[PDB]
Amino acid sequence: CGVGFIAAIDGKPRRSVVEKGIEALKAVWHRGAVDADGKTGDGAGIHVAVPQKFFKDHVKVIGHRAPDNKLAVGQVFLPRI
Amino acid sequence: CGVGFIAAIDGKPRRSVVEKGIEALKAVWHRGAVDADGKTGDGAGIHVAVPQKFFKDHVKVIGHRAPDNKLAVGQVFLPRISLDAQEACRCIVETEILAFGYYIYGWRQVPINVDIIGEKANATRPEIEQIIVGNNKGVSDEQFELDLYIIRRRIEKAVKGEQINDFYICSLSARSIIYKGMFLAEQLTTFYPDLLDERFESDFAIYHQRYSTNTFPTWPLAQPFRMLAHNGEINTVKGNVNWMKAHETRMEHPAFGTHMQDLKPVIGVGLSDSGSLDTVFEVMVRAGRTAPMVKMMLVPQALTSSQTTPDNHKALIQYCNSVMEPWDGPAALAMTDGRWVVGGMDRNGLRPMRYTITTDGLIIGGSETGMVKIDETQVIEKGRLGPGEMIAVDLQSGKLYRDRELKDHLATLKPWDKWVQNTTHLDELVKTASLKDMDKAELRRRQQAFGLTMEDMELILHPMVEDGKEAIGSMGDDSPIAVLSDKYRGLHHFFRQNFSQVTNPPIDSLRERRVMSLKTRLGNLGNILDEDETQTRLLQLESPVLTTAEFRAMRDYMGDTAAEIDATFPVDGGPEALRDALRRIRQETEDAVRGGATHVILTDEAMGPARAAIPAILATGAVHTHLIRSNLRTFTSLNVRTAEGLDTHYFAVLIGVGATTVNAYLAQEAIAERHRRGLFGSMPLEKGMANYKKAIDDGLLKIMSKMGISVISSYRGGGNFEAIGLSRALVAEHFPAMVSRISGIGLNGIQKKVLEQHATAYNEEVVALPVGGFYRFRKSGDRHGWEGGVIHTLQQAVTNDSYTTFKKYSEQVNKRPPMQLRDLLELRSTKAPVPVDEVESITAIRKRFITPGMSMGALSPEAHGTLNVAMNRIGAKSDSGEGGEDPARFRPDKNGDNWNSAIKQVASGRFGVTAEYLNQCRELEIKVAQGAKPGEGGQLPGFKVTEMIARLRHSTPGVMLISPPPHHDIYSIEDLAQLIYDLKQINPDAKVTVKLVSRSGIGTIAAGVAKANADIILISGNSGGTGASPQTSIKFAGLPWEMGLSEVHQVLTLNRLRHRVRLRTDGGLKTGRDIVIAAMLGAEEFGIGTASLIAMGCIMVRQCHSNTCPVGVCVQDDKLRQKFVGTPEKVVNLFTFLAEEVREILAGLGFRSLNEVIGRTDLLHQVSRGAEHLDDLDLNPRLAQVDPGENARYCTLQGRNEVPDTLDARIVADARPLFEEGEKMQLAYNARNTQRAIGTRLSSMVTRKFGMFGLQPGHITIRLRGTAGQSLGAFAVQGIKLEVMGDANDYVGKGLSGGTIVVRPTTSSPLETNKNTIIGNTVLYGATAGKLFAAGQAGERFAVRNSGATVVVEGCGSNGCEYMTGGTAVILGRVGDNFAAGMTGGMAYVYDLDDSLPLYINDESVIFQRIEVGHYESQLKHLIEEHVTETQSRFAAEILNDWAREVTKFWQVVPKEMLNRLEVPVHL
Ligand SMILES: Cc1cc2nc3c(=O)[nH]c(=O)nc-3n(C[C@H](O)[C@H](O)[C@H](O)COP(=O)(O)O)c2cc1C
Ligand code: F3S
Repeated sequence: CGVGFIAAIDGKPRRSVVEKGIEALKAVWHRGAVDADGKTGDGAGIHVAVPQKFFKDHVKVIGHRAPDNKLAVGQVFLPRI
Repeated sequence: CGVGFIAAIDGKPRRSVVEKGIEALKAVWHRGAVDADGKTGDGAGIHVAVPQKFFKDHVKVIGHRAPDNKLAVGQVFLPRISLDAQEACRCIVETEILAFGYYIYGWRQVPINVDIIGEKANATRPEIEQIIVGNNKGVSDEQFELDLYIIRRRIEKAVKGEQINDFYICSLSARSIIYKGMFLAEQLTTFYPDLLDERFESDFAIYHQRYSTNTFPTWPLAQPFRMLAHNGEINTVKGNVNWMKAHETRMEHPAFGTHMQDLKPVIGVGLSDSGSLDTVFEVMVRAGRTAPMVKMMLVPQALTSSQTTPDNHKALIQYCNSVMEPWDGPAALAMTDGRWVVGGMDRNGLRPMRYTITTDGLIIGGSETGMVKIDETQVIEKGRLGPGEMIAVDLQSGKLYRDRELKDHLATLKPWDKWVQNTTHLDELVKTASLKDMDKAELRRRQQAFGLTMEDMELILHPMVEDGKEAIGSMGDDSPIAVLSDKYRGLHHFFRQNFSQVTNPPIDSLRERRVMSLKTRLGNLGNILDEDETQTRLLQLESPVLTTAEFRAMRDYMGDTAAEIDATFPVDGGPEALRDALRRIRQETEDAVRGGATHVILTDEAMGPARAAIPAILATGAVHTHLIRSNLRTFTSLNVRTAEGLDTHYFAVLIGVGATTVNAYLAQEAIAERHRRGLFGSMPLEKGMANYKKAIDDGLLKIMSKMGISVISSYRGGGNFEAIGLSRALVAEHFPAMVSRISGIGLNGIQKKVLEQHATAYNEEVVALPVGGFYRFRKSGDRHGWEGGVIHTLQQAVTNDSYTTFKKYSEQVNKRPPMQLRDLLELRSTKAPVPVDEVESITAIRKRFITPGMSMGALSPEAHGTLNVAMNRIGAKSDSGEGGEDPARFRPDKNGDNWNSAIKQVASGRFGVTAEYLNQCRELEIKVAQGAKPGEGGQLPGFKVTEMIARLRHSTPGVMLISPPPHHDIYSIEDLAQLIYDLKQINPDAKVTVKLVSRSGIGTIAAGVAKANADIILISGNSGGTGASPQTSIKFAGLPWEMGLSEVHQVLTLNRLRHRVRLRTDGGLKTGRDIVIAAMLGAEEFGIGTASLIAMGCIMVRQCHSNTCPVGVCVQDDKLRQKFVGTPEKVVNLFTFLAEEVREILAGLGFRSLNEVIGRTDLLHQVSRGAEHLDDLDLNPRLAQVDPGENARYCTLQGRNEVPDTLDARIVADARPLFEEGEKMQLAYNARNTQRAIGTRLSSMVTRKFGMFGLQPGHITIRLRGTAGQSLGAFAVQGIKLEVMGDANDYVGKGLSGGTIVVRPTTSSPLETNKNTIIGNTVLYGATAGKLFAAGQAGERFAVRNSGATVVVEGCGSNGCEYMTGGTAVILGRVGDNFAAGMTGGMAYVYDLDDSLPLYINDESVIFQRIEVGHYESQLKHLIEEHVTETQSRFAAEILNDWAREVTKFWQVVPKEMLNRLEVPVHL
């Protein structure tokens, strides 16, 4: 249980912000309820900006020519059974 | 799986009815799917009347005073995981019931016992509660029932308004109650203990035990429903749902009133077909009609133009067909109103039903006969339910109506001869109208505009007008898929035809043409809940295809009431001419239909040098879906005129989209143009057009029957096709509900391609059409897979054993541009390479490949033996084919080359099945469908069958043999499980593998056949070869094997079953890279297929269907066979090189064994051509990987699966002296319907010990008391005798070989011998030799596919002796309909009594005459004498004593082929 946020005052993206976010999420195990199964949890989440370089590399490997302006990514949860 | 119903004729409620119902439900577990857990079931349910006394005592002990009128009880399933949602549901139902005035008495929690629930079911078990309502308004019962129905619909709508999940009102009424659940059938009375009180009395009881097609349960999907209990499935469910959405807009009846406007969405969502059928049934019943009327309206009888049905019945059937489209499919319906109880069958009568009348005024019916216990001294009469028949019980008056009595009762309500008299058939209208044009330049120009070839056009257009038969191909297709092409391809090259494999059977067309109709109607739509002579005033056409003169006749009949819309777009427009063209045509047709035009006509005569014609498919699709989504379709009809339609598939896809009458105006013009130049000989234009129309109609009927539909009106607009190569958005907007698992070209691609084609057409002065390279190879374009240089290089590399040449070959193969999906998949590993000696050995990989079966009737015995010897030597498993095999190959030769086959096939014809043949094998095979033709089966021309084949299949020489398409013993998955049981019984060592065909929706069938104890699934592609098959089924049927393989793998690892069976693919396998990709996708074994053929002498001449192969692999002549040049070492070298290339690839990847790669998808990637600009085929639906779990992706337990034991073991444990001395033996037992396949194992034992004809007849004999089970005495080798006292179930005598079966009613029973059904359906399916003596009637398709057996039966059913080939069948009494349909050889006798036989028998290839020669008289005399000596039947003795008088009544049925081949002259 808890929230948290990390921001760059100047405004230049970097790996340190995401790394510190993961590090912070790695140390909130004592507030939340403890399960004896050692597997189940309550649900967690992280929220960051879109790494355009990764997706541009992906679509380039697919075959398309990466467009010069910003891309968009949409995450969906569909049925599985 | 099974239905059943008990009812009391007098109408007095009692407890014995529920007692018998539960006693019946205790005895069904031997049919349904068993689970290794033991607590999980598929689904069970019971339906009884309401115990008023129980609920009255309940409300009394609660504190209220009981009323005098009836008391309604309603059962509900509420959510369980939550509690607040329960409160919302309670307040919803309460605020909706109290809105009418009825006073609530209270709720009640149903006491249950959860412990007998499995694990997967207890996870999703909802709360079960009951509500008690009283009728304090003092209203009649009918208003009470109608008000409760309205309440239920309103409650369902309201709770759907809040999106609450898992809320289901099982049944809310005051006449009946329903107890259904996901438990087994044996624990029902221990799940709901309320059913054990002596107060639950009723007068009727229905029960159902369903069969699952997956593992996950869902309680609201349990049978029975509120008014129905269906057994089987329904083919035409989509078309019927669409037509119901069409009828929804103009249906009214004063019985409901204002609340009518509330009941618009009559068919919900998420229900199976049975649920939709049930809700429409209930709607049509509540309006006022009785139960038999609506049953006749929903699934009518086949209207045949014969003299069997009276005239009033014919008018009634015509009215029923006119008011509403049918619901075709296998159905054994048992429905109940509050007053009637009806039990009936579907049109074809696939799934059986049998009933029994007691002396206690009690009727008991169901699927099997030995369900409930009844002493033999109380039965009065036993019967059955044939095609379309029914049986009714009237509970108010309390009477029993059989088929004809109920039909006469129904034919006396309204003047049915005065209503349908007001229709007209557009035949005389044409005769009196027609009695009252283009040059070659524009003809060639407008043919080139659509890209028609010239030779490949006359390759298929000429054989229609010349004879009246569609073209016949000779080899599987290798052309690229539609989207992967580069030239022009019409839309009809994209839509692939559907078909049914296992769930339901196809319908044979060349033998059952009397049940399939083609009438089309113009002006029948309207209010369905009304009943007046105004609805039946319409036009009735005999076929949806229309010529030119007939189209003009229909038009100037309609005159001004119609409208005309052009179907062209300006070529000079921008990149969005097609889009706004479609928008314009939709707006115009909507405005026109609003204006009052009741007939829309689509035409493209406006094509010229500046306007391009839209492909008709998209146009009619958009218009039809628009009229549907605007509530207008029931107003008008849709008519199309095309300038492209040439083949049957085009008309098929055009009608399936939703048009009513298709018109082809350019094809007839071209036929006339070719006629006026004198190419037909002396045939006038009239005979030519007649032959053309006949061929088109027959092709359409074949396309319809390919999936099991008997009526065209239920196929229009159903859209039974899959679009491979189209964008999901387009096919979802401008088309009905269809699937496209991968994307494809949209509006841009089609526009660009058609514009380029039009530019090529009208910019240049054309002279002649291109020669075309679609079917046969050419040099213009459309590159194929097999080319000359490729074949030459492969033959060189195999005959020289040079690995470098073989590598050059493989490089030449995998160099061509992308032609199949697997070309677009590039495989990339991540780890480091491994030296090549480190991967597994070569033998361990060569033992994985197999050679698929190819019928002996197709290829010469030389090549067959060559393949056998090669596969046996290399250490792999070969195949046999559908032609059986020659016995002389069942012994190892002197050189050490075993000429045997490692896998035997059980085709649909049983052309070589035998007890001596089923045990000389390793793993059996069941053929459901082949890759080339899904619903036709192997076809052999007339002259290919020499005397060798005629002795292998016992068939008559020089007669065309076509295998019956549907497996006459597989009408549902249950029968397939039963057949697998028999095949595992007869061979105690072999496995059983099913052969499937890749298509959409194969996942559920895969789950089913995995549950059905199968061991190896064989997914086949669409590019598989053939021996002889039509071109239409080759070109546009099936799907690539990769799609189906991945789909089966995912759906099979999702239900936690992949670790139990092996997956094996084939179809278009040439290199090693394809083998590696198939192994990555989920395969474990591989079938090489046709490659070996070309490495053995095949050079792709494509003339196998003519008996003139140059090299001589497919020929049954002496000369051409002598040119065979195949060598057994070639195949060995080929397999060795394949294995070596696979080794090289695997060592390059960085892996050590195929067992480390199966089921991996992180090794593939998609690459496509961006410069081609086609909409990128998103193959992510395929590469998707399911989580493995704890079981390995490829793992497979050792040894075959396990199967329960029958009585046979307890027989051989007793007959131990027989297997050591060979002594005569006689045993006795009691037989229950739980036992299955009595005697197959003992037959296997006596076969392995003595063969087939080693023992004298009657060596070991068994007597049975009671009712045997399915397949009594299957494959009884000569030496076994079985005598049963009682009744047999069905499939009796299947595969009999030399044995002897005898059935006789017990001496205590007072039944009459020749007025009762004693054996079920499809008796003696595929027998070979032996005898069968019965005393009683028989079921449908009696003695089908018989060759050599002798049978004597008192009566028969419909379609008796269908496709018989040899033997003798004596029948005493009435025969069914269509008797002796497709008979080839043998001889039959029939004891007629009223000369009514000519009105029943089919006189295509048989003739009926009288007996004149003393020889046949003596033969029949001896047969009947032996029969009466065997079964002690009094009726046969009464016949024999009056021999001199009764000899003249007998008719003799003789084929038209033995007129000159018989040793005895049949005619004086
Ligand atoms: C000439 C020929 C005859 C065939 N006969 C049969 C047959 O009788 N039964 C069957 O199940 N499959 C038959 N097949 C199909 C093969 O068993 C196999 O499924 C198919 O050829 C594999 O696809 P492929 O063309 O890429 O080799 C035949 C194929 C050919 C080419
Ligand atoms: S095309 Fe067919 S007829 Fe023989 S030579 Fe090849 S298998």
